[PDB]
Amino acid sequence: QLVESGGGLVQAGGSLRLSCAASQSPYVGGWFRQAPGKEREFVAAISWSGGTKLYADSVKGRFTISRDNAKNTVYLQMNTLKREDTAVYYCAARRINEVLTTAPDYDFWGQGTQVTVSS
Amino acid sequence: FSGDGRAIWSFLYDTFPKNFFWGIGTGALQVEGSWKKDGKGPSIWDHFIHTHLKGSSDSYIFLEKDLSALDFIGVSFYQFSISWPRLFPDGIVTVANAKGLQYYSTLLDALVLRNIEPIVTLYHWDLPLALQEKYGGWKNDTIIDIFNDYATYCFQMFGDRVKYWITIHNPYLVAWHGYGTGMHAPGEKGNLAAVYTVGHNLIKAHSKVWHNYNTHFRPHQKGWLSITLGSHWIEPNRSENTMDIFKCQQSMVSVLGWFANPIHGDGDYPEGMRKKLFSVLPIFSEAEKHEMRGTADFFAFSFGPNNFKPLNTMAKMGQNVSLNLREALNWIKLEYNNPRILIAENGWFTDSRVKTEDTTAIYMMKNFLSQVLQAIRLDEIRVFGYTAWSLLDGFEWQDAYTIRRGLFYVDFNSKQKERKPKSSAHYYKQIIRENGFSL
Ligand SMILES: *[C@@H]1O[C@H](CO)[C@@H](O[C@@H]2O[C@H](CO)[C@@H](O)[C@H](O)[C@H]2NC(C)=O)[C@H](O)[C@H]1NC(C)=O
Ligand SMILES: *[C@@H]1O[C@H](CO)[C@@H](O)[C@H](O)[C@H]1NC(C)=O
Repeated sequence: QLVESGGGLVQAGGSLRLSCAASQSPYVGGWFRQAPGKEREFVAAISWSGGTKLYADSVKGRFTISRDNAKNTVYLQMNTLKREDTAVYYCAARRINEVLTTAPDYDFWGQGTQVTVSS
Repeated sequence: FSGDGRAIWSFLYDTFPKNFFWGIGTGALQVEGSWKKDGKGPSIWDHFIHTHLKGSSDSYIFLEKDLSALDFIGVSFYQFSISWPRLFPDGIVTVANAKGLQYYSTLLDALVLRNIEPIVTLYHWDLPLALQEKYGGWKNDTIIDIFNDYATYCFQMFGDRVKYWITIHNPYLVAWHGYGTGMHAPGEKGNLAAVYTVGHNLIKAHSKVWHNYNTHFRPHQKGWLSITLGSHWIEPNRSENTMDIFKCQQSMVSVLGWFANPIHGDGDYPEGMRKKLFSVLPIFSEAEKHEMRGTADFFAFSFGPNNFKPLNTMAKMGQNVSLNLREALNWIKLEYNNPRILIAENGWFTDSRVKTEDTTAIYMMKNFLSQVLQAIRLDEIRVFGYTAWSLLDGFEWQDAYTIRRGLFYVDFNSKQKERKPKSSAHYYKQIIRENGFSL
């Protein structure tokens, strides 16, 4: 029901835009990521109408989340990418319009997309 | 249609229609107290009271006492509002305040248990201070999405129990006193451009929420959503004078038509406003007019002292202010093509020295209700319910505790804040029992 796109390889300092397409009610769109040897962690999430955008401290000011409900798509603009941003990125969704940072509070998940940042 | 109300300017009945919908109302800032308890964020009125003014009913801590008062009256519905910053202390829909959620959920459960219908108002003037400080509040069109996010959460959490929704209580006063006179929070004066920008964002936020409800929640929840619009009434000094009549029409247009023409009318501001106020009144695009119109499942009408007092609340334009609720309802019927009407607020006030023998409140209620019954039976106006205002004495905005509007008296110097039925509570209880005046 959630389909990621936009991953791949990119150079350090570069930009990538991820997107997550739903298949269709309102939902919070979320992004998580899982790096080698580490647990899955929160990246960013956005309320149904876009008024509330929340970012993990590690990406605040470098990543920008947005959405286009006419396209059923949530976007994650990732700028100034770093080596430590390498991970599989998962998009997620939560029906209740409350923007949380906890993976157990999202009941819809995508398949993941690899993002690799070199040096 | 726009302008048709001008025609209005040229005890026969006891019992209301069978199963008429009797209710009573409060607003959160007026009755809740506990203004920063359990993590509640501050509102613009919390800040305004500290700066411009000098526990209240404690409804937040005395839920069971409010429920007992409702049971005594025997209402079929209870209108109350949710304090946005009690639920979302910073206005944005980050983690909800769990104790705030528990309070409103427990209240709704208690009403459902009693088969009392909730009528829930999302916004009764208590904007989270964080939104005012960061954006300028309703001056900023970012408020539209932020308000709709708050509405969305409320529909999801509460809409299986709530079948009647009100977005905004009396947007006229939010804009006019909040930004024109400065008498209400946030207390800005002059800045007429801000007055009409604020009104524009209130209307657009309302429309967005109605379309949200209509598309995403009505199919399963099967409820109704409106907006409470307040007005005065007015009458010409010279009955045959077409200029006095024209000024009466302009007076009603300036207060009620400002908000009702876009929402209940053709989707645009009243034509006369669009010309004289051209330099300050925002313009609806052609797409927006189609989205503003028809965004109310019923007409919610407020007719109370906040639309008459103080004097700067509206322009009389040289005419004669009137409390004739029957004629006001006729104006709505003519202007907005005979909609179903909920009287969402009606009553008057007493000096705070009047404790339980509120004889003038009974006199006003008798006259108002007789006018409603005449509107129904002689004028075929589609009034389906009546909200007595207010359930209990509370904080009355810039008037603080110097006036009382409750059907239940509260001694604000008593720790227990017992809700003592006034004469008007006993009277309204009997009105409900007999579905009207005594037989
Ligand atoms: C609505 O609020 C936003 C957010 O504060 C305002 O945008 C800021 O405006 C100031 C002054 O123009 C700029 O210095 C900031 O960079 C803006 N921040 C942004 C765009 O994130 C905006 O001006 C407000 N709009 C109104 C009509 O008051
Ligand atoms: C119309 O009557 C009201 C009430 O008596 C009065 O206040 C107002 O001044 C009158 N209008 C004019 C133009 O005298």
